[PDB]
Amino acid sequence: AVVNMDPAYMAKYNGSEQAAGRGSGLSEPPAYEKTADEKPAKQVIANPGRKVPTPYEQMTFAPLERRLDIAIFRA
Amino acid sequence: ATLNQVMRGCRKPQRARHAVSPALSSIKSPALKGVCVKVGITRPKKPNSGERKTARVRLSTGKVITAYIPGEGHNISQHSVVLVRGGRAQDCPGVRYHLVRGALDLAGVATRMSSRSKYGTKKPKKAS
Amino acid sequence: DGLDDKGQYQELKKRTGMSVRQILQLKTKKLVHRRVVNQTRLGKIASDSVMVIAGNGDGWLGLGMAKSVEASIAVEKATLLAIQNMQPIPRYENRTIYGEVTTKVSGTIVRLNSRPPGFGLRVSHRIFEMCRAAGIRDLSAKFLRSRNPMNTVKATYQALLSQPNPEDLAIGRGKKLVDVRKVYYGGSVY
Amino acid sequence: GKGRIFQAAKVYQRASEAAATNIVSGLPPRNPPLWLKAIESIPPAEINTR
Amino acid sequence: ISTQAAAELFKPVEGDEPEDVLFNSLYNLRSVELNRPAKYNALNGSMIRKIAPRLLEWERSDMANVIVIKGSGEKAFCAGGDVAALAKQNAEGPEGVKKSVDYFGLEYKLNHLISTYTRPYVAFLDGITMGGGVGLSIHAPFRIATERTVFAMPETKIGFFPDVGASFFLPRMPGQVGPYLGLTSALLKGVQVYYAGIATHYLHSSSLPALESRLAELTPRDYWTIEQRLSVINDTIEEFSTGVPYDENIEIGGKIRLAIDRCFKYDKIDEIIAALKEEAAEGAKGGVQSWAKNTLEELTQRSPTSLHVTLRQMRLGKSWGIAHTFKREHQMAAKFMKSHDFNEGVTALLIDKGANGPAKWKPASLDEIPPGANISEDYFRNDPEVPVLELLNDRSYMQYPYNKFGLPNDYDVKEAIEKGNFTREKLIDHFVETRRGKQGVREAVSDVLDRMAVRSKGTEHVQWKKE
Amino acid sequence: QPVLSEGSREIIYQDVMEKGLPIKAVSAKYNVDVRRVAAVIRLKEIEKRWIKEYKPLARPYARAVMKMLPQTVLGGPDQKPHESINDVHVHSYTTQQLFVPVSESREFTREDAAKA
Amino acid sequence: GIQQITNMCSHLQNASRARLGLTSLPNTKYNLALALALHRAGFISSITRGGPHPPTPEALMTYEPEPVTSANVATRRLWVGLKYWNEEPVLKELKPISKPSRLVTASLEQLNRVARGFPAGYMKGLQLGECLFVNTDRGVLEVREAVERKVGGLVLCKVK
Amino acid sequence: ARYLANKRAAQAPERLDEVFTRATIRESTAKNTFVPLDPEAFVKAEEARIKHA
RNA sequence: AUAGAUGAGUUUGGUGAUGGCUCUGAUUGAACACU
RNA sequence: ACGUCGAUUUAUCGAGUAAAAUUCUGUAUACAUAUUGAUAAUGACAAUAUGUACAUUUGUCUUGACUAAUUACGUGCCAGCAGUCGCGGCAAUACGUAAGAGACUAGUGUUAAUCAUCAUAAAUAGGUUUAAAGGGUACUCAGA
Ligand SMILES: [K+]
Ligand SMILES: [Mg+2]
Ligand SMILES: [Mg+2]
Ligand SMILES: [Mg+2]
Ligand SMILES: [Mg+2]
Ligand SMILES: [Mg+2]
Ligand SMILES: [Mg+2]
Ligand SMILES: [Mg+2]
Ligand SMILES: [Mg+2]
Ligand SMILES: [Mg+2]
Ligand SMILES: [Mg+2]
Ligand SMILES: [Mg+2]
Ligand SMILES: [Mg+2]
Ligand SMILES: [Mg+2]
Ligand SMILES: [Mg+2]
Repeated sequence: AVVNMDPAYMAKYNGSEQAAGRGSGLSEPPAYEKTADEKPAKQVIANPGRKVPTPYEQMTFAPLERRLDIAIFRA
Repeated sequence: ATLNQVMRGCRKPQRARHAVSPALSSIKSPALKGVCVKVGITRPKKPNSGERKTARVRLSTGKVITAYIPGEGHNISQHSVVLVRGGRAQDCPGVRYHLVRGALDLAGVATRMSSRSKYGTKKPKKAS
Repeated sequence: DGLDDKGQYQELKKRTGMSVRQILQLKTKKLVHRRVVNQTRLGKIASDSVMVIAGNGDGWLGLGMAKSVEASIAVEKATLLAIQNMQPIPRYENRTIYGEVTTKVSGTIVRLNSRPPGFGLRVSHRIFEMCRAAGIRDLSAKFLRSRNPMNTVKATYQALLSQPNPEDLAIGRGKKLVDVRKVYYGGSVY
Repeated sequence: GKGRIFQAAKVYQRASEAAATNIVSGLPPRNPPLWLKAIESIPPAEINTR
Repeated sequence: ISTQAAAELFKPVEGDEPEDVLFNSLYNLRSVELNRPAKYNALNGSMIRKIAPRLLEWERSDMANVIVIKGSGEKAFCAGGDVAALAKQNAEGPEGVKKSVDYFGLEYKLNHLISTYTRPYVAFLDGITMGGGVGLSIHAPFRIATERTVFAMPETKIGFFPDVGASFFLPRMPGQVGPYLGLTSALLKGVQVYYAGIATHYLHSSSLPALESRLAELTPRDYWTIEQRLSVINDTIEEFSTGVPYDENIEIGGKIRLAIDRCFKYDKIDEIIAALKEEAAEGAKGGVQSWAKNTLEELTQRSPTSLHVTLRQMRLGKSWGIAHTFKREHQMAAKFMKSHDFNEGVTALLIDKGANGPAKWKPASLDEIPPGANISEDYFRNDPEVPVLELLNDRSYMQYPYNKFGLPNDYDVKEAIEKGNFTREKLIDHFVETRRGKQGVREAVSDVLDRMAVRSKGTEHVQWKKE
Repeated sequence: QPVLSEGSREIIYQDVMEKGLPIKAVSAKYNVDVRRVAAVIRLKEIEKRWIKEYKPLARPYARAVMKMLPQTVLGGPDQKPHESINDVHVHSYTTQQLFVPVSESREFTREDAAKA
Repeated sequence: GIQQITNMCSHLQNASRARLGLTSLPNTKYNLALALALHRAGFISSITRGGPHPPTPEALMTYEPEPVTSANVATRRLWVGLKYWNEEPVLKELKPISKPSRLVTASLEQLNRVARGFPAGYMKGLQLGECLFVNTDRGVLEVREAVERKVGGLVLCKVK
Repeated sequence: ARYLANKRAAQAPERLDEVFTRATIRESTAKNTFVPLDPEAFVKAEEARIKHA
């Protein structure tokens, strides 16, 4: 698997903010409070789309995609 | 046990377990040839009931074992050269061996249609 | 909408307070099924003890146990008893547990270990169901002493609730506990 | 072990987690108990420490 | 100032003791203990250089939620700085005078950091608090007084002037109590510090250990504003209150408090003493004949130069910022090292321990200073030789951001009267409720309503006397 | 996922060959991976050989198939980037759950995490 | 010897298991070494040596112990301040490794593996919250301190 | 090179952020491990000889 | 070499333990039976 | 072949896109040619490359649970099955037939053996009140 990383974030931040607090990051209010307040809290500093999971389980038969006869079919 | 007790040799191998077919397990052979000494019948123990066809065989090594005759109906008698393989009749004491039915003198069940490989039955060759 | 024509979910519809259609979206699975027997003055009385796990697949798992002379009623009891006992289970990156946990339930010790992503649920047949229902995807397990089906599930459920909270360990020691994988990639790589 | 597991000191920690997310994935968490915010800033005292 | 710029700016200069200050870190608590009981925990360059790097470091961590500063012994919290040492350096040529200016530079850099700190700061005033000790507390939002507290600024008696920013805290005190405490260098003990307004809370010294263990249990959320954090600590301090004494009455209150406002409202010491002479004169209606007489005996025993300079900044300090104060005080205290009164008063009272008679100021008395004289004009002109004080940060403010945790003063009572229709007795109750029955609110509010409250329309309403 | 349009393949080829721009610049300009930019040129060079050798191309099969797949025309109308060009390979060492105990006020950077 | 560290590991557990505020340990050069490591790691509150009775808790840090001569060395003792947070002790487990019957020595190449949750030798990987103390030339450090200083030594105990 | 690096890390200064964030341990307890002989041993022995008599 | 650690059937009126046996995985310089 | 076969609800459920048929390829192999194994020269024998040509078998185990996969009839603790628990005493999903189903395949099963399972001789890493297992006792040389 791979991980997308944009250069804009790296240039500004060096990952220190990710360790703020007790090592995991600055905590945010619960969801049932953000809907109550009128103004939305400031967005967290991190890479774009850095909370969606990756489908590792669906790469079981990836080795078969390396065969020459399969690659001709996928093309 | 303390490290000292282990230094003096406290860890010994576990007591051996008896094999299902000692005559074959002892010499690492899959099967042996023997001369049928007696073809009789053995009765199962408490739960089971019936007449199990067995055969007293004298192996080539010299051991005299009791083998079980699988299938329905056999054609062996006194002085029959039969092939012995491992196995055991779970309800017959002393019957710790089986006899191959496609063996030298023991014939296979001719009226067998399922699991012919287990009873040494050639295919009927109906169309052929 | 006719989903519950028997009325078994009505009593549960008040405790947890959610539609019956939402109760059918929960992952349920019968784990244990014992045939117990009580000797009475009127002869043996055989019952069916069952343990069912309920989870939505996003960090909630409930364990329920019940018994009855009928196998059908015993499963519906535990199912309702497991959906109302749901509790949030902390999961690291929504894929594994925090660190390692070792629990003991009357001679049945269970040792769960956190594993890197892409490792899979290389666990036994009962833990696979609990992890697959709670939302975990990478884990390792090992039964040290005994393999009793029931205590095996009780110990594993108590282990998913006895995980070391990395923040409580930090405030107690006065020292940060940095998530190296978070700083390295700039966020929680799920 | 004639005693019982009393978790009276963690009613907030437990209630705060059960109210953070919703059991029905895909919906916002419902409002928490009316007492969750009252004792938000009044933690319990340390007990059982000789 | 990062962790590296601080360590290089506060190097452990040769001579600094290893255990001058004793730091500690609990769950959420960070303590600071001035460990020098032999000298009443007197501040010095060695101690200041150990506290500034820590405070800067704890400011970058979100796990440290409450800071506490306290003393070591059971007698003093911080009994002034090493003023006796600066006198010797001042007598070693210009090279030695700059060392004194450097010391005041470090001290002002620390007090400013404490005034603009981004975390709750508490001060256990369990002992005598003078000089440098008054700098570590007055700017903090919480100042816990006890039975052992002895507040004072014995700075005009040694020829010196007020201190690290009392010139910013005193002007905006209720009425003219600020200049009074400075010029006369009064001595407030125990609960009188709580009533005067210097201290925000008053607990018994035996309940301070239990208070710390509680401040550590508090674990605020990262998304809480500083206002929420200070409110949670304010309600936690009020839980350990055993109640103010039942017999001790407000010292500066009623008659004495009115006299302070009638004799310290002028801009010239000649008029102030002239007004006091009227009070001391038998037959006056003020009723402070004994007090006025005692105050005069103390005003004619201090350096007349400091009085002029002191009163001068009390009128100017009402418009300066917290940061502008330190910068001006540095350029101001830099010229006091060159003066004759300071080097004389310190030597004649601390090094000589009163030997060779009392101090002998360059001007014998205020009478010598002619009316046209304006000696309080050179100490307010920064020279180019002394570089401008470089503070650790740019934070500043004209009024304290969070300084309303103490007892209600005239400003609060006024705001209530001007925004309501409360009566004499119904107004006192309004404060006992909002303050959650804080000890001493009924006695403090009643006093304010006994000096600046007139029963114009009867029991229906109450108005102020100024009109 | 969209595939490089026929006319788009030429834009990448002409930029690297005619204008002689570095592959990295072309990869970052159109948000195309350097591994794909190099393949587009290799495959395009084989076309020049076929056209030079007077070989018949599979034009009937190319036009019909390209109508079944999503395309991304580069140049002016660049709605979205073709793909992610900064994807990093997940090293086995960086997959471990590590909680290093450090000072409460430490500036843990990516460099420090790599050493952990 | 190592027998003292083993007794110290068991006692600190029994004291935390009993939820005691203070704990006493025999005043030895070896015990003070590990105690400073636990304090530097954040498990115990403070360390001050005193007589058979604990110092005044109000002035624990300010406590000024008397000199340790042959006239009182037989009565001295190390008083440790235990920690409890969130209804749970901070020093729950202190499982030892190097016992009197066998001293386990680890290399830098092995500690680097144990520091990331991978077994090496007679040790096991460290998980979240766990901690391993090693006695080396530079004092009784932590496996992550010894890995930074690039040294091995004698493994003392594992703390959870 | 591997010897200098291995020797440079074993004699490196403690991290500043880890020096400013550590509780103070009095030197009287963390460094006074030497146990000298009682200076008054000769006096106590003489006095103890009288009392025992 | 950093992905590598997994269980199942079976004693009891029944539950929980203890302790074997057997199956599940890989293999052979293998033999036999049916092909 | 708008046929056939097995079930049955004559239209349901299947054999079944299966077959036949049509359109292509020329795989193992056959043959030819060339190079090469080798060079100073020597080729027993064959490999490699290219050209042309051909569409060539099914077999076997299992089907109560462990263990993926069902009914019918016959048999009646008989005959037999079984790696373990077990099945069979006249309406047997476990035996023997028939059909269907599950799976491996020029292999498929069985027997024998080895490792792992087994922390089941535990150095890593066990245990001994009531379950295998504390010596009748502790002074003591060696030894830890
Ligand atoms: K004090
Ligand atoms: Mg049997
Ligand atoms: Mg069949
Ligand atoms: Mg069969
Ligand atoms: Mg019984
Ligand atoms: Mg067992
Ligand atoms: Mg060919
Ligand atoms: Mg030759
Ligand atoms: Mg099945
Ligand atoms: Mg049985
Ligand atoms: Mg059958
Ligand atoms: Mg083959
Ligand atoms: Mg005995
Ligand atoms: Mg004997
Ligand atoms: Mg005996």
